[PDB]
Amino acid sequence: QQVTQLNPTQQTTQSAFLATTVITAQCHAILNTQFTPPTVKPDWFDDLSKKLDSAKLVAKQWIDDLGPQVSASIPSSVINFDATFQASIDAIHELYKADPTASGKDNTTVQQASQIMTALSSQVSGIEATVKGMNKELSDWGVKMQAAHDDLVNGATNIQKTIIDLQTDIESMNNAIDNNRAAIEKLNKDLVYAQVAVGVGIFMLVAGVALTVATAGTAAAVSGGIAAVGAASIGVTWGVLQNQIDDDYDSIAQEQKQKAEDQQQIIALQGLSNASSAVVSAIETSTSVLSDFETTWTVFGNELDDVVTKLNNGASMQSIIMEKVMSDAAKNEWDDAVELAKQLASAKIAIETKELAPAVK
Repeated sequence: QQVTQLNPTQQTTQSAFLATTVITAQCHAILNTQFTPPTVKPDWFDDLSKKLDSAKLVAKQWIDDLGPQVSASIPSSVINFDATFQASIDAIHELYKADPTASGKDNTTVQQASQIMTALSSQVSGIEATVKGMNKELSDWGVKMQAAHDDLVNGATNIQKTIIDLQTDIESMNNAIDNNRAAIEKLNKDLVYAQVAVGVGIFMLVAGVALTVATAGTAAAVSGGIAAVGAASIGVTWGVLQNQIDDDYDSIAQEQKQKAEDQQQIIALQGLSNASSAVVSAIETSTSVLSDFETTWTVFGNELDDVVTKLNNGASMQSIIMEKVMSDAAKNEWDDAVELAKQLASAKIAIETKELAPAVK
């Protein structure tokens, strides 16, 4: 008993699409990261806030501009190829039916089949180049995000050096943050690499997580951001997220209550870069699965080129009809991949946002 596994083309399409969806979710988590000055605003506050603003700026470039383009391009590459693929395979099968044993470069059936496959391979190479280009746009955006993340991390680290006597409290806080980062990363990565069709009902849960007693918008408050993508068929819930933050942060909540509120804020400052560390991780996953998706097209084009080479070397149409790219199994797999791509392209991704706080005990 296993839910029918995704075929290879379905798999790379869905994983690449979902990974880019995780980037979007983590960009929303950056937008839900916040902190409020203490009653007496320290001299470092404005410049650190500027670094958070810079990370938010880059996050919005993805949400508003690049993200919708990259995410749509993945299923569209499959969908928009279908018409010429169907017409080409149908034309080859008619050529074969009319003369199944036709062979030789001088044979008109061979010449027409070869031209059909050559044109199809050219189209595949164009799609391959589009996917490669989308990975480049992602990479260039990721360089900007990484720079904003690094400066926010460095800025918080520098402020944390300046308040002596809190270095043990800071290490405790950071250990809890690291544990929570890994748990949320796993929720998202398990979805990206799911081997079952995700279907229509994709959603993202985005939260600010209180890292101080002071709640969002009150003096000296800090909220880190987290986000998780889910789907109705496969699962993350608000209760899962709450239970995870309670497990990772419960002791830290008790430690923070022992400190003055301005100190609590300083102890929590690495939390400002939680969400951007999650984005950086999501970029790494997306780059890898987008390369896998590019490879799907490279392999496809090489299979088409191999049939052209065989025809050029005198193979009969009957010999070609037995090649994998010409098989009914391959055609049904392609049809299933088109159906899944249409589902992903039409999916309306719901977003739910909440401000959470770890439970004390």
